[PDB]
Amino acid sequence: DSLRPKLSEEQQRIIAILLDAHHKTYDPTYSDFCQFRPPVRVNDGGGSVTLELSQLSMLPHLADLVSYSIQKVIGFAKMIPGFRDLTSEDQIVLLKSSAIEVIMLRSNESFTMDDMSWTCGNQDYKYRVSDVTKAGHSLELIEPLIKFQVGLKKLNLHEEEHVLLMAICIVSPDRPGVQDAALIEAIQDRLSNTLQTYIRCRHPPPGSHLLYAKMIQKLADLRSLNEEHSKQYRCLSFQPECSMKLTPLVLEVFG
Ligand SMILES: C=C1/C(=C\C=C2/CCC[C@@]3(C)[C@H]2CC[C@@H]3[C@]2(C)C[C@@H](CC(C)(C)O)CO2)C[C@@H](O)[C@H](C)[C@@H]1O
Repeated sequence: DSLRPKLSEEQQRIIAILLDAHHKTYDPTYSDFCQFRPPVRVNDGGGSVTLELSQLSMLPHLADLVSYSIQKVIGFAKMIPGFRDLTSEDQIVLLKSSAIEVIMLRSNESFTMDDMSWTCGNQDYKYRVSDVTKAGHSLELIEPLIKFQVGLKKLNLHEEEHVLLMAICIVSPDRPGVQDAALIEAIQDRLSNTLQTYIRCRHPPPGSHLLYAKMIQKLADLRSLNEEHSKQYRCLSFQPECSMKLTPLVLEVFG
């Protein structure tokens, strides 16, 4: 019974623009990673919080990785159709509130269920839950983060759906501090309608079944991950000399 309206010329353009934006801001070879401060993995088989906080051995590298990724997300956001129609103030509120969520989403591309790691090259740039531990985070973040990565993998999103989801995540009218919620909602609705239309006319069954609702649930999951990351970052920040292991951009976004 369900009607399948064709994607409009505008919706086709929105998709092409977002794919282009992603291809310009996500290097699938991870070739810049050697420029970051090097990863260091202390011996921590026991998962000692005292040792993890004393050394924060993976923090400089992972902070550089996250900081780089925030820069890329800023570039991607600026190409979202309608984003530049927002005031600078609203653009910045949206970027700061969504950055960690878009990082977790976009990282799904390097995540692999082969061994449950983010595989970004040789051994040095293969990231596991134990690396997150070594950057001062705990199971309350790691467990739901891995569950999220696998759940998102198993949706088998088309790249079109993946880039639309990132855009929808960023252009959210319910973020604290937004001024023009109605304009943000209009931009988001244009994206959401594109996604709903795309799924209904371009995604074959049975993977298409209730797919939009599943994607919306992943956005809710990301809000929870954001809250948990924030709580843990706050405590990480209490570690003397932590700021030198971060970056000015990371300090601003999470502090
Ligand atoms: C960040 C990305 C990539 C991987 C993401 C990972 C692997 C390492 C640990 C990360 C960065 C995780 C996503 C979230 C997770 C995190 C929980 C955030 C960091 C939080 C911080 C220490 C800054 O508070 C520590 O580890 C590689 C690649 O997919 C992209 C460059 C993507 O943007």
